[PDB]
Amino acid sequence: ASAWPEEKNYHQPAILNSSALRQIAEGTSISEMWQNDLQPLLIERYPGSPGSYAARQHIMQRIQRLQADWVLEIDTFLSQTPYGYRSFSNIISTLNPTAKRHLVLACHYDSKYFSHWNNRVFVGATDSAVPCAMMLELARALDKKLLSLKPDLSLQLIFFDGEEAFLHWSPQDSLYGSRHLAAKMASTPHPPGARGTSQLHGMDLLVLLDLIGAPNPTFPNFFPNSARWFERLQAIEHELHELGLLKDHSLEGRYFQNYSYGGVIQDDHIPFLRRGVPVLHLIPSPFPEVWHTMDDNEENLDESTIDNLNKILQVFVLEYLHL
Ligand SMILES: CCCOc1ccc([C@H]2CNC(=O)N2c2ccc3nc[nH]c3c2)cc1
Ligand SMILES: [Zn+2]
Repeated sequence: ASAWPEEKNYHQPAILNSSALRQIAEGTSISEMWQNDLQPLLIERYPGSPGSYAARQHIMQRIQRLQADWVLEIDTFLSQTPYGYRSFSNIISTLNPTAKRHLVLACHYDSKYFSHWNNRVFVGATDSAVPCAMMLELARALDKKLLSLKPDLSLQLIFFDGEEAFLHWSPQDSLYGSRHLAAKMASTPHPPGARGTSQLHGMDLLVLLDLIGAPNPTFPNFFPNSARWFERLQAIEHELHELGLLKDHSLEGRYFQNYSYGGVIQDDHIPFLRRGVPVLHLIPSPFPEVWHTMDDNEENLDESTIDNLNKILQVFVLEYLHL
């Protein structure tokens, strides 16, 4: 008779009021993040290397520094890769982890393995230090409000290893992080003791971010069972714009677009979604014109965009959590 799983089909947004946003637009400050959240991620960081680890620590410190009561839990494993077994580790960052329901956020901190062509390295700027670093200034910004969390539903933050693939994408050499977890998180009952429900059973919603940081992104509305949460993201945008809180932004050149399209882009939402969770996959289509090049660097980013895309995702969740 598990009622409380049923609670994400229908759950509505706590829509904020005119000058509620007008703070959130000033609670969030991009540069800090860009100096402090971001640039310590812009190093090679494929798995088994030191740039992993280093990426792993800098993420956690910036989830420990916070007043909110995060519990950071690690998921280390070994998993045959085309270079033989190796050691992976998802980050997790749940508020209130016996809370039955979690809005989830997500994004692979690893980064593809690219030969130092022309002596140059691949750091993953759009792909995806921006999502991770987007997923820190949330926390920080919403520190002040998340502290009130100490409708059984909070937040949680994940960070994936080996989304990418060492050599050639495939179902045995891609999304190593997700695949392993989404496994587990279907086997780890939840809350602790629940005899017919698994943590997934509480995963309200998998907002995935990925390939973020370049101008003029284009986010399709991939799914029918998460439109109403896609739409939510357009709306917020619509008016934020018409109030004056965005930066180099035009109605025509909006980000989300309620134009469903061709088809699927498989990413780390998948193993969960191939198990029956709502995703809110936030992946532009077209990708950036740099996607997997030694030009995915920091320059080829756009401040004004992520700043704008920063504001939207913090608002969305607030409304969501009802805070
Ligand atoms: C303009 C760039 C378009 O190129 C594409 C790149 C990736 C994909 C998707 C679609 N199916 C996949 O498996 N893709 C893929 C490949 C590698 C990735 N690394 C991170 N995300 C990836 C997605 C499609 C077009
Ligand atoms: Zn990639």
